[PDB]
Amino acid sequence: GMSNKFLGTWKLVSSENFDDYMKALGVGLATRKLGNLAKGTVIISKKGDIITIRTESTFKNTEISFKLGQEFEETTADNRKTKSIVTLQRGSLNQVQRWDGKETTIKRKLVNGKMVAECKMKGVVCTRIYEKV
Repeated sequence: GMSNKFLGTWKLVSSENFDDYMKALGVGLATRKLGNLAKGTVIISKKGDIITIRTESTFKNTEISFKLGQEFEETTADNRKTKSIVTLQRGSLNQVQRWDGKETTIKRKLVNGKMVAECKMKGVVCTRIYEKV
């Protein structure tokens, strides 16, 4: 199952190439501007076999709840209506979102106490690093 080490509140401490990632996703000018300032907190929790990932910012709060390997509908912060699945692969918590024949992945791994989120769309790679607080 998902390591309990993922559970808790995570503070963004580092972000590379998030703007290009949003642009590759088709995010508009205004949401990019707000997104690059947002510096969100991510809260991962579980109730039974339902995992919840909540992202909080002064701009926008969103959350998803899911069971591993079971596809679910998601309306993303940037208003994509996606089909999403979260899987577990070698201890990495891996999310895929599909919409309009496109796909993006968000991979979350633990690295010396930090949570590292690698987000890929086409050939664009965003890395966001979080510390547990």
